[PDB]
Amino acid sequence: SDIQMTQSPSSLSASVGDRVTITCRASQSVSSAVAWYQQKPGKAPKLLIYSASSLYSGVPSRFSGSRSGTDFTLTISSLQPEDFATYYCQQSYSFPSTFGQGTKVEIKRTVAAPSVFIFPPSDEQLKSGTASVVCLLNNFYPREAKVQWKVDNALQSGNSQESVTEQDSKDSTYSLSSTLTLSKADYEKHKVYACEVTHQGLSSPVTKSFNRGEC
Amino acid sequence: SEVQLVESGGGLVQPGGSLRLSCAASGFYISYSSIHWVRQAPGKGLEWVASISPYSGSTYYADSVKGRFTISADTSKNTAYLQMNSLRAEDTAVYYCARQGYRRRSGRGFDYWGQGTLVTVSSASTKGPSVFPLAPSSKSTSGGTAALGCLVKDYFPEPVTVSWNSGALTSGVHTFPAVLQSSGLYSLSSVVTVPSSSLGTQTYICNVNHKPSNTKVDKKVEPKSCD
RNA sequence: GGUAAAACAGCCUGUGGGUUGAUCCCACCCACAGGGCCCAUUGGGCGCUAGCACUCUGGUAUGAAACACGUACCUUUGUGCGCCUGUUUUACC
Repeated sequence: SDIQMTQSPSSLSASVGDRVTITCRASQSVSSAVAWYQQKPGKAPKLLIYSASSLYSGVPSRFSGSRSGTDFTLTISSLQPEDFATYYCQQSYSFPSTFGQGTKVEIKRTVAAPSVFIFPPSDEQLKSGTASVVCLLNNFYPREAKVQWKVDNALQSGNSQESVTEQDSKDSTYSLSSTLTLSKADYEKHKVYACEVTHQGLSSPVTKSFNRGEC
Repeated sequence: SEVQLVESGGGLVQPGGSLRLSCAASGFYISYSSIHWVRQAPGKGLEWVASISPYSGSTYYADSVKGRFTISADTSKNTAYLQMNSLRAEDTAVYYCARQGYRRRSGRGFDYWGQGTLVTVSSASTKGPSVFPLAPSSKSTSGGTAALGCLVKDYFPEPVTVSWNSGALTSGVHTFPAVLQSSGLYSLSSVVTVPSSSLGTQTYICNVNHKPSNTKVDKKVEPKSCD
């Protein structure tokens, strides 16, 4: 039976200088054969801690690991800006090896409302038979945000996709794009295209809209 | 650093197809080490795949790849391999080679990792993107700030790169993670916020490069002529 | 009374009954009833700070080494040897 490594929390928001503790709980004995890694977006993981509590050569002393039975902790005594990253535990007591699901440590900051922009499909795209309508939520915090598409005041569902940037290195905000996809024939059936945005920094939802074909 | 691992052999493969990945070591000899493969699906966590032990050649596999993948190592070529058969969409991932370090120095920790190589398992065919403008408007402003961009639609496989004004424009640029569409093709947007007063005099060009299809597109993004 | 040798019983604790001696009376047996500790558990084992050898089960440390190989160990299973107590014998004093 494969050894499970249950890692918690899945995400942490902390201010620079805060202490954070990340926990990984094994489902069977793994002795002390537990390693911790740091990974930044687009980069390979880096070893931090081996054998549950030993600091890997060259790793700063603010990182530490501890074992209590089958529960393992990684502690960062005082976060520095370069420490915001994803962290993974790993058991290598027996095969098959198991990584924990990861903890993403992100920077806490004050609330910032998104700036919202809506883009009609280009005339060029329309000639080919598809309409992509794009809604941009720029530089907001925290990450949690709700985008709703309305077409002549009818709520859309299932025909949009969104994605979110990684937290900005300068201002610690997020940005989000949502794309609504329609056929050209369906697009031409309606006039008002609206993106309605709910966010903690907005006392009431903001709607940006355009009339199909207006300047 | 002198110690390096370099994965190669990734790319597109059809469901049910085969690929062999290579892991070339430099600055150390793999014959004194265990070598491991670890993979990461887009936006997901690390998943251990397979390993091979020194001096015995013993091999170990994750249940998720048992019977389909074979790990091996060539002492003379100082290279490890992952033969992958019967691939499925869910095997799409960046595949890393990793050195398990020396027992006395770092226990069983994996002390060196390659940069990884992307494997995409899909029935879709390679295709360069269509690039459409996201035009600014004066009626669409956040104060004196306007937004514009490029929609990079219907390309396959990952990745694409976007720059603005050939890398001269970096401030305020957000290039979003791609989404996989139901068609099996990817799409992403890249935007930038600029002063509204600049829109008449300042030119904006997004430079889109899709290496898998040898496609490069430069798209000028302008206010609509009526604006 | 003692000495020596080959045996037999002993995880721990009851409750009956038998054995075989007149009664008695322990030892053995039998049944029953429980209560622990361990193991590799449709079940099996446990007299032992008196332990040893080999063998297995599962482990540790180490050699650039999780397995395999070498080295030094621990543990468990089984077997043999040793040991303690109790009882019965045989040789001898």
